[PDB]
Amino acid sequence: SFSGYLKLTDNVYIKNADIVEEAKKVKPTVVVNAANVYLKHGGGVAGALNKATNNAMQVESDDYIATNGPLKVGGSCVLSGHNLAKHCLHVVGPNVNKGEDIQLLKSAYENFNQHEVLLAPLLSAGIFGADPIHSLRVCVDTVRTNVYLAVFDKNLYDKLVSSFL
Repeated sequence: SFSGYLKLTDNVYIKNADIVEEAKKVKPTVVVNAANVYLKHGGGVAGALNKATNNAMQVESDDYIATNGPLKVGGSCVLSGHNLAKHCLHVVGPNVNKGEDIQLLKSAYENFNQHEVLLAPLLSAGIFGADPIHSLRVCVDTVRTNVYLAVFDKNLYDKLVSSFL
């Protein structure tokens, strides 16, 4: 199971790790993807998770979008976890670089409450443009289920832990 995590709260854990490497090691029930409404896994966590599945996640996502249309910002969908997890919960946090409403970050994290345990990135952080310190704050104030956060960037991991209230 999950190892080397620092406990932030009763249910939120954090580790400086590559989420793809964590997923291959643990093979959790749910790995969260930092998705966009079109499930186009181009960069950041999405591009990295997709590449680890040999593009199977993108082929599956294209079929999902053809059948159901795009997701909403703040929404999610459960698809296969392929070689990384039992399932992948594709969650759409607001992308500030696309002018999306940062207020939707709480709705995005609420999707985690439908799963007892998850391996996840900080939503809307990285290329999504939001402040990761604010994303961690929304995470601990919204998620009630067991969330194991993987933070790729070492300097950011240290800043998140050191500034955690």
